[PDB]
Amino acid sequence: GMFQLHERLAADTHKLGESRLCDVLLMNDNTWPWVILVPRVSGIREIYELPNEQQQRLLFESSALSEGMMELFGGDKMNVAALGNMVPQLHLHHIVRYQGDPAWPGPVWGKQPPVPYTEEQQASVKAKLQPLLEQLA
Amino acid sequence: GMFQLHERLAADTHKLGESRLCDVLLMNDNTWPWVILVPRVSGIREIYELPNEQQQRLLFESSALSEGMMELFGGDKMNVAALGNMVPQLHLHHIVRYQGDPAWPGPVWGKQPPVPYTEEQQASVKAKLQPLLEQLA
Ligand SMILES: [Ca+2]
Ligand SMILES: [Ca+2]
Ligand SMILES: [Ca+2]
Repeated sequence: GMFQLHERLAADTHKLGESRLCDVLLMNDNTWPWVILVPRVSGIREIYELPNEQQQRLLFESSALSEGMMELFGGDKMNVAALGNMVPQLHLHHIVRYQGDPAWPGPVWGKQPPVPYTEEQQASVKAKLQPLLEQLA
Repeated sequence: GMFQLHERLAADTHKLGESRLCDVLLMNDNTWPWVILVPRVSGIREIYELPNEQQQRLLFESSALSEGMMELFGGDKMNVAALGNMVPQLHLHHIVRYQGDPAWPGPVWGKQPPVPYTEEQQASVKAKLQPLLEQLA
């Protein structure tokens, strides 16, 4: 069917760009570098519900994004997850972690309130990510 | 090099068996149905560090495991993640969620100390998972 980004994902993110398969979204919490891939395929709840070739494309994009974010943000560890307990539209979290970050070594989700990006922080991180995003096209 | 299961993973789990690529581990917490895939390749921290063909095999196994667990445990939603902030050996979590389960709708990690399976509970869940384990060969 006709893919439409879920309203909660739209509300919680800024759009960074588009890969071949996915919308590339910045989670609007500047506490951690946090990018979401949303495959533009209607009605998908789980990775396994994608056709095999689209699973493999998502993997290619996710692995390329993760490795690139690690270098770009000088991270200590990646966290990658598909959760979706309250948003049924499949989306894949990519979060750069640091031994010095506020949640370490636990998970980030629900640790503390989000801090929205300022205009200049949003533009800076979008710009920083464009080379990597172009790799995903 | 010579793969060796990380001591913390060994301590926290019961080994169900092996897939083509991985150790298939039961997380030793009966609070949620939770199985961990550990690729049997030394020195890997992140999915993207595997050779592409092992990344694709891990994906296949993860998707087969997840879809199978959903039907076997009558789940509402899967949660799949590679975190590894404490344990550097790549391992991929697969947790069956139900509406209203413990910690719902948040993620499970760090929300309760584990409750070990008793001998009899371990035998039950092992028997329940055996067909699906075999599908990962
Ligand atoms: Ca938005
Ligand atoms: Ca292919
Ligand atoms: Ca063990």
